[PDB]
Amino acid sequence: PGIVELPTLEDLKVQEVKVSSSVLKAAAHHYGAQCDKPNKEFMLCRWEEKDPRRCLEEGKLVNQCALDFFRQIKRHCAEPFTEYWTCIDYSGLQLFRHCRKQQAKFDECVLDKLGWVRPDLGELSKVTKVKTDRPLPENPYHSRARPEPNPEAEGDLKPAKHGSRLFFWTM
Amino acid sequence: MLKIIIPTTMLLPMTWMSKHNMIWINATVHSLLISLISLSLLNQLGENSLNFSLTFFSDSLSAPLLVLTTWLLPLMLMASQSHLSKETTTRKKLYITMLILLQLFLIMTFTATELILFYILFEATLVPTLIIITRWGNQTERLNAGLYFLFYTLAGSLPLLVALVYIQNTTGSLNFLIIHYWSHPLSNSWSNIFMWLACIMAFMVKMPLYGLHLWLPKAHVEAPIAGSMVLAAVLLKLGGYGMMRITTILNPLTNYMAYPFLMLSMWGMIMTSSICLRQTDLKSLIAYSSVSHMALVIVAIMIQTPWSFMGATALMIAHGLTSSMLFCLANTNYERVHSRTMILARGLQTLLPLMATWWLMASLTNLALPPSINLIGELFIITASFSWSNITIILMGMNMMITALYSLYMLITTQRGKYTHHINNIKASFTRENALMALHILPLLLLTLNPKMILGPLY
Repeated sequence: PGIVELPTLEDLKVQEVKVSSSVLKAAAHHYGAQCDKPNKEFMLCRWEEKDPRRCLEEGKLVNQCALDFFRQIKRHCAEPFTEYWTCIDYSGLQLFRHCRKQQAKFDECVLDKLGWVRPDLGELSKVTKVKTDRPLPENPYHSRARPEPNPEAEGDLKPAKHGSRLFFWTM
Repeated sequence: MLKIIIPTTMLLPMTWMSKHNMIWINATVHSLLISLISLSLLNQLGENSLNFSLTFFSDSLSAPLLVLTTWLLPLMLMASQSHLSKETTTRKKLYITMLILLQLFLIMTFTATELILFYILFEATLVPTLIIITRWGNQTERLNAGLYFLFYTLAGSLPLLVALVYIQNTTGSLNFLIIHYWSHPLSNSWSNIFMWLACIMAFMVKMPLYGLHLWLPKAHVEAPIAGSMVLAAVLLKLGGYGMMRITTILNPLTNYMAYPFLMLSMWGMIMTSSICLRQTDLKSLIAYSSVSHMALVIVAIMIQTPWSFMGATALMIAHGLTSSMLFCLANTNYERVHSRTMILARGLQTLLPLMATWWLMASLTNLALPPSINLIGELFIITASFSWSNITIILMGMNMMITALYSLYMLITTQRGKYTHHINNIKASFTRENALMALHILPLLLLTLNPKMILGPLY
């Protein structure tokens, strides 16, 4: 019994970034490097509040920053990125292994056109510290008041009054 | 009571290690000193029961019965080595051990303070008696005797146990002193009726009441003599003693349900007495006479009158002595004839004049010749019943009449006649049995002289 509150359709009307999974995979490392702040803030909100109905604005801002990143890569390094993501898309598993020359062209293009460097191995998987300004959810699980603990057992022990007190056994 | 318990317990090693010849002498003499020590226990305060400890206490009801058991213990020892002479020393020592364990259990029973402990030892008397009846028995239905006796006792014993534990949960304690001082009136609830039935029927089984009395004509008749006398003399008194203890918390309900059982005894004491008249075996006749006397004691108990209680206690003591003596005499004659039909050997008054006497006052005390304690115990109950209801007297008046008939009938048909010519094994009276009937008879008249001791706690 209650209300399943749901934000109206207007709040979740994001611009809906539209690139295929192969295109996303091609720009994975550079996007993670130069877009880490919105992703990290949004995910910390998601993990702390534990309520996607609450951190929708961070979901907006992450999409805004992703679209800005893709607009920059469109404006500066369109051709190498296009060839690289097409060559990634050809593979069934989308492995970076086969596509290394196009990766080199894309990397040098973004390095000398947008000042970017790909993260080294394992750099993109380190736990980061975010400087979010939202408060800490006091009751993320919405837990009710806990039952009071049972009365604690304490006190000095003396011999049982009149022994066992079990039938004729006096002692 | 450990001045009587500890020596009784330590009596076991003496017999269990005594030599092949000294077991009988040692057991007899040391049991005699035990009886002497228990003779002290006749020291009774005016109204306060002698509370030796928390678990042991005695009053004017338990002490006479305890003295009876302790004085009795040498008597089985003296009556047994005749039919126990041809046995292995270890087997004889165990027979003695069964007797000592029986006496010990009876002492703890009579001196018990909590009703549960009383129940424990009261029923625990079954096992040594069972061994005595079964293994050392000589007749056929001894194996059937043990089954009948055990099952009849237990069928009442277990509901008593349930009632006692329920009382412990409800009242608070099974201690006699508490349940008497903190006694509360009993409501006429049917659950309370069943509780009364559970608390009553075990003792009435061991009373016995008429109808469910079949374990005695099939148990006392078959047991070895020692077992027979320890059964009739004291084990019958267990139910009466327990009832006297338990009617404190069984009022005022008793009267309303006193009607069925009372007359069941009152009428029953007639039939048993009539059954005594048309008997064929001595031991069965004595057993049925015991049933009738114990039924009179039942009536005394359910009247719940002071006079009834005093007459009851006197009748228990006197009947124990008389029944033990009569069984011993029957064993003497039977062993001399190796049969038990009371027609095979008649007219032995001439042959055995002292047996003729012993039978004469055994019958006289059984017939309740005044002023013997038997007669006064009977008459007190008769007066109490007459106060309760007049008509009782005629039934009472019938009883000794029929009793008197058989009380002399066997004496007429076993010694007061002509000897049987073809039998010749009747030898001179071994002074063992004559002395044994002496130790049976003289305490009877001694207590007749001063019946204020066996008069019970109401005196």
